[PDB]
Amino acid sequence: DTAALLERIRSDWARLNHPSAGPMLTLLLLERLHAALGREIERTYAASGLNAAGWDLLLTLYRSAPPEGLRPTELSALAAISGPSTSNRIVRLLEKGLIERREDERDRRSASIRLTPQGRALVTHLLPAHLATTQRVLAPLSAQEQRTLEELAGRMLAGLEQGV
Amino acid sequence: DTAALLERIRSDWARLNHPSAGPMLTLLLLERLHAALGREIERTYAASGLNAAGWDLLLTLYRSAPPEGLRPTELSALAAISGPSTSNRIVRLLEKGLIERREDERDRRSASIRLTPQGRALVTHLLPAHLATTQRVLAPLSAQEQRTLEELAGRMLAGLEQGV
Ligand SMILES: O=c1[nH]c(=O)c2[nH]c(=O)[nH]c2[nH]1
Ligand SMILES: O=c1[nH]c(=O)c2[nH]c(=O)[nH]c2[nH]1
Ligand SMILES: [Cl-]
Ligand SMILES: [Cl-]
Repeated sequence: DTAALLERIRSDWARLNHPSAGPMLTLLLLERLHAALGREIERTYAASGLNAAGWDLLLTLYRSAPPEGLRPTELSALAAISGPSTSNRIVRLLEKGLIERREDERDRRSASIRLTPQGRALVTHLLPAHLATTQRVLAPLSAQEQRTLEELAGRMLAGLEQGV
Repeated sequence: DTAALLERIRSDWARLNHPSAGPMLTLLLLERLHAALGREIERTYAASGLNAAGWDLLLTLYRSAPPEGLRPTELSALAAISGPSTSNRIVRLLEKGLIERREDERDRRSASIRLTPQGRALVTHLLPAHLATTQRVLAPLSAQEQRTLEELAGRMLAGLEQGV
């Protein structure tokens, strides 16, 4: 695609006025930014048989798990992606031998999840290209445009993170 | 969730330095912003039996279809969402009687898609609450923070929209 047709869509909206179209354009862009980021990011881990939910989970453990693991609760909390893509992510990666349980359904209610030796090797091997992609993708803004986006994104998510 | 644990994740990353964590935080936020927006937006159309792919398609036609329809090509191009969620969106909404074909596989290669009378009624009825949500969700930034986000988002998507 181009952003050649942003002006088409802006005027399409404008025909709906029998009071500006920036909100609907802004979200359009974000949707599309999201998709685009998706494609760019999956380049790192696709060769390796993972969807994004899988990778995200692994990487959460890598950066944020103490040695005994995270409960899926606090996993949820520290991960990037928590939707319905995350339905079968745990049970999938258990199959793959990338994560393990720690105390199944015995003495302590629900179990805690950590990286297996191969899980860890994977992430470490991908990590550099993952940060590469992460850096590259943001490279078209200057830093501090990067930090200003950081702020604004934060701020909206903030205002959203309270329920009706 | 809170953005209470942004600082946890920032320090988790920082432990990976045996050169800042803003890029990975920024994308984290966007993922999460995306999910959050998703939940907020679906409030308009869920009662009405539509996923987001369905709604997005309908709304594209509503704002951007000429009276004879869009070819799925230029549909793709003007819509917000083009991923694998869009796999069975057309064929679903055809079932539902919300969109129609115009000349099937006769004289002119591929067919063109438009809103049915009920399709249109739906959108018109939802539209106000859809723009409401669109406005509300952005309300925590001032305008011109809204336009600065518009720019930055545009700019990144731009830099991304060229292939390797
Ligand atoms: O992800 C989105 N879905 C939509 O249906 C929509 N509509 C809109 O104006 N912006 C967006 N963004
Ligand atoms: O959507 C994302 N997925 C990730 O796996 C990831 N990793 C990251 O640092 N930011 C993001 N964003
Ligand atoms: Cl739209
Ligand atoms: Cl991450």
